[PDB]
Amino acid sequence: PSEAGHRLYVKGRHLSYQRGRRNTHPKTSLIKIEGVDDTAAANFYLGKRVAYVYRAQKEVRGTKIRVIWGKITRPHGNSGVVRAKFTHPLPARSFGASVRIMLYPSS
Amino acid sequence: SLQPGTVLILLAGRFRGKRVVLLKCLDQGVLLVTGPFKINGVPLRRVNARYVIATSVKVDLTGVDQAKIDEVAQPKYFTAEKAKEKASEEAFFKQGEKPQKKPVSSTRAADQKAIDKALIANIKKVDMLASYLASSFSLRKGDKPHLMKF
Amino acid sequence: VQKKNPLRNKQIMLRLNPYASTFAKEKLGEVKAEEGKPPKVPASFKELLHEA
Amino acid sequence: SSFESVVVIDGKGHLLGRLASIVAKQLLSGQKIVVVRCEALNISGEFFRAKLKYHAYLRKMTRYNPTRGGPFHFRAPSRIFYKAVRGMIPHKTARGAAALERLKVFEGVPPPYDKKKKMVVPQALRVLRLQPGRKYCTVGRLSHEVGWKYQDVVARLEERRKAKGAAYYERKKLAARQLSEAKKAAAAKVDPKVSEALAAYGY
Amino acid sequence: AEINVEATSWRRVEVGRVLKLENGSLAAIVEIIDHKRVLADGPSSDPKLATPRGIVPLSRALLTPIVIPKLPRGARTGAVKKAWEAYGVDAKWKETNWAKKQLQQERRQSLTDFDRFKVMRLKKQRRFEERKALAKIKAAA
Amino acid sequence: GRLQEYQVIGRHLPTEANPNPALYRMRIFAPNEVVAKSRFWYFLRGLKKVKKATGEIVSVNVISEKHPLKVKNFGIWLRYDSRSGTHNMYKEYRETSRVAAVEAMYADMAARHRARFRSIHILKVVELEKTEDVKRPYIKQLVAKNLSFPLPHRVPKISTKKIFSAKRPSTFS
RNA sequence: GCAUCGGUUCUGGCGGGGGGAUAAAGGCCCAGGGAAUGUGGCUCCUCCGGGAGUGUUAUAGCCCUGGGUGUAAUACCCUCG
RNA sequence: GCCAGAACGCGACGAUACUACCCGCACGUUGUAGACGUAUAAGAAUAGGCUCCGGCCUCGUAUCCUAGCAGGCGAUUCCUCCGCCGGCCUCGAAGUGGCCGUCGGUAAUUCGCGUAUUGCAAUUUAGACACGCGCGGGAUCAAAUCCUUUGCAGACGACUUAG
Ligand SMILES: [K+]
Ligand SMILES: [K+]
Ligand SMILES: [K+]
Ligand SMILES: [K+]
Ligand SMILES: [K+]
Ligand SMILES: [K+]
Ligand SMILES: [Mg+2]
Ligand SMILES: [Mg+2]
Ligand SMILES: [Mg+2]
Ligand SMILES: [Mg+2]
Repeated sequence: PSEAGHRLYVKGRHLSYQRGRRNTHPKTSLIKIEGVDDTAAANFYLGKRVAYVYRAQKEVRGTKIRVIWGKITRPHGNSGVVRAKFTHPLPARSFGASVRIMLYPSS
Repeated sequence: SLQPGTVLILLAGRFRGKRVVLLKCLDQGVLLVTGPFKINGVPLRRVNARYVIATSVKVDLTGVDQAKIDEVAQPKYFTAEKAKEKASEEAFFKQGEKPQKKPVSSTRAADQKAIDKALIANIKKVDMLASYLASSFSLRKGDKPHLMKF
Repeated sequence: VQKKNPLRNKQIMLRLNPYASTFAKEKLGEVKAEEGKPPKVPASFKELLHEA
Repeated sequence: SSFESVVVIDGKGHLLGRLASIVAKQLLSGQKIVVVRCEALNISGEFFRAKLKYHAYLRKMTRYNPTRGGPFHFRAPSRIFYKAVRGMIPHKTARGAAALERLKVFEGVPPPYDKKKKMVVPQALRVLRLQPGRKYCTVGRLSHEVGWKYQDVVARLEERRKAKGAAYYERKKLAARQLSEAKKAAAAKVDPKVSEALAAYGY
Repeated sequence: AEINVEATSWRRVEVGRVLKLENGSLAAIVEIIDHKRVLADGPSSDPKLATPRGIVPLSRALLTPIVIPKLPRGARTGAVKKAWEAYGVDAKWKETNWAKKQLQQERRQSLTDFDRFKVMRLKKQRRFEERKALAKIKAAA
Repeated sequence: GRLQEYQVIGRHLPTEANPNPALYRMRIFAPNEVVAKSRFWYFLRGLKKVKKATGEIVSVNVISEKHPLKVKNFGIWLRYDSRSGTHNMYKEYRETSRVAAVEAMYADMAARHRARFRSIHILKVVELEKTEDVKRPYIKQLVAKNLSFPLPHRVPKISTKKIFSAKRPSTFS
């Protein structure tokens, strides 16, 4: 019975902040989206919502899981990387962790 | 692409992943849809057009009266009894025990059958369409939403 | 209290230049050239061009 | 691009430096890598030039005490490859240390990683990068001549595992021959119209 | 005297060879410029297979197995078009495996969500018959 | 699309002792007309006693190739400066236009003799009408009869973003 | 969270107008002139696939010079939405 | 060959009291540089190869799997696919796979009942390893240091011995 999964988002990875060679700006992050490899493909995802979910120690209001919400703003480079802004900047220990790219604001 | 009779994919909420049928467009981005309730268990309810993907399949609406849809689309159809139906949950369970289902009102139960009677008949005339509306949508590997036709 | 840009806001353009509406309506930016069969280069302009 | 649980790379025929830079970037992104057959890697240029390079490396050592601080010269083919990767990573940071924890390197193909799929990095393949007529060497030969002791043990073990693979390949060929026969017998049996609908869809 | 040689056998660039370009178009070689560039044109009636007259870099082309016989060197568009249709280049190109692969790829990319559901169900019905036949032959060993 | 050939006609300013001065014409290869005129005064300063402050430009026109679809052989005469002394050369090219021939020449001189654009004078560009006028052996092999050749060891074109292939690529395309 | 607007900015697509050899080419048609990395024929050498002569369109074709369709199309530069 | 032996490198073996050990079950008072279909085993050449021997190769742009209350309860219907156990073989590079049997589940076809109210979105609290706790069953009854002593040893510790 129903040997299928339940996935409605696209996978992504947190790479780093916006930076120069020796200066870094945490207010913006760079995200790699799986499967997109050029600027034209990345134009589809402008404006979507991004979620970063993780675990904590204690329960607050019925759970031990927390979220930080954000959105995609503009492309980056020539190879499909994009920029994003979150409500709070990401913790920077998560360089290499995974995020969820929604489809909420559609067409 | 939002015209009555088109098949929609729901992206969020309780019924995420379900395929429903669009009936009418409301004022400020809201939509009116139905399952139908006897095919996938989704009743008449409102959704926001942002959280929806519109496919390229249309179903016929020759049998629906188009006259009862209008009072379903009235402003206070879904509210104006919510403030009293929500007292049941607090009256027990969270304070006492033994939860029980909230009853469905007679008018909302009756309106569901009236609208969906002719709609199901039209659906049955296209093969595999009934089963398609019964199942749910999900992403496998190698699926790229920026290339998928829908 | 706030400067607004004509070429983006049409109401501001009409405030400063009342002839703007007529210019658009009569399509003064798409006027065609006068009729007439044109002559050809006089066979020595071409000789000098490829001379060397 | 694709996200995997682990990628296993067959090291035969890859250029040492180019494979090293691609592997380093994957680790910093958050991908786990395993490299096998490190003795079959390649280096461009004649062998004599590679030997002179290592000898210059060997001459460097701490003067006042050779047991601390000094460059420690590892000889195995997998440790030569590991050194190249570590130079392209900020290994003195906590982030850099975590990245190196996602890599494994081996000589030969140890039993965990046979019976498994081995990929290839075409941006670093020798037959696709080097102009025909130029010269190259193998890391396995360089390691043998600077003090690596287990060249023949690995050579004998590799022969055994290839002999087992020949038996496995024999069974795999039989299965394909039967499956093709089953599809032929079942095709003209039943499907009156499913065949044409699938053909129109491209399947 | 017995001689047994096993080596490669490539397709040659020559006057009359038909090339395939990046965007599925076709062209015929009329003149050789260098070891890297060629003058070519394709006068085809099908708008998806026709290309203008010009120079093509060989790094962006593939050699098809079709060669027009006795195409004069440096022939103009009128002469090429006559020889193109007399030989039947369009019909010959449709029978190659390269064309069929392209057609199959086009069909799969044009599938809608409803089509994807139906192709899954149709494959299962064919798969059911496959498993029954495979079990029978394997049981008989 | 880097260079075009222009026609430039110039004149000394008319004076009372010489109304109606003589007219001079030159053919200039340049990326645009702003540097076409600057190049004109440079060459005329070296031949006649005229300047830009004592003259004027009469006409500028673009010369287009008459048959940019026919394969031709060209010959070029030039004069250039090395790190010590100046020399004359004669080279040959095979393409479909005069502009294409000059662009190939500029790249060729930079590669083989390290000569910059600022140290080259073009003397003459001539299309060789007869196949007997070909002198350089690297052109003669291209005008041979019944030419044909294969292309061995061709590397297939693979997208950069696709790392981790699952098969060994071939080179027999 | 959504809808309708204001300020700034990044990025896609579509409809017209003008210029130059009133683009240069090019297809089709008319008239004249040439040759070779010489098509068909004719001759000789090998039957062992072919090669070598001869000469100007034939059973392929190519290059120059004028003219018509033609105020043809397209590229490039500028410009109104 | 010869000297040292990583005090955060590894292997084999002996005896293991204190519920320290083994098995089964049920929980979370917990941790993890970061599950969400975490699915894919020939070797070799690249100026050559694969094969069912008919043919085939730019291209993983592939193949497998994928519907049902986060996936119910019945029927029609089918002999496919999956899993826990047990028995035989097999596996040594850092030890794995195959065959058989019982049992449990199972849309390839076609239906009948149930789904609402989470109120127009808010992580889809779902995986795998570790650790802790509580039961119910089994198995087991050990050593080291101080102390006295030796001089093949020694600044003191340590070391070779005996009780
Ligand atoms: K139902
Ligand atoms: K715009
Ligand atoms: K014009
Ligand atoms: K014409
Ligand atoms: K002849
Ligand atoms: K059901
Ligand atoms: Mg705005
Ligand atoms: Mg004209
Ligand atoms: Mg025109
Ligand atoms: Mg030790």
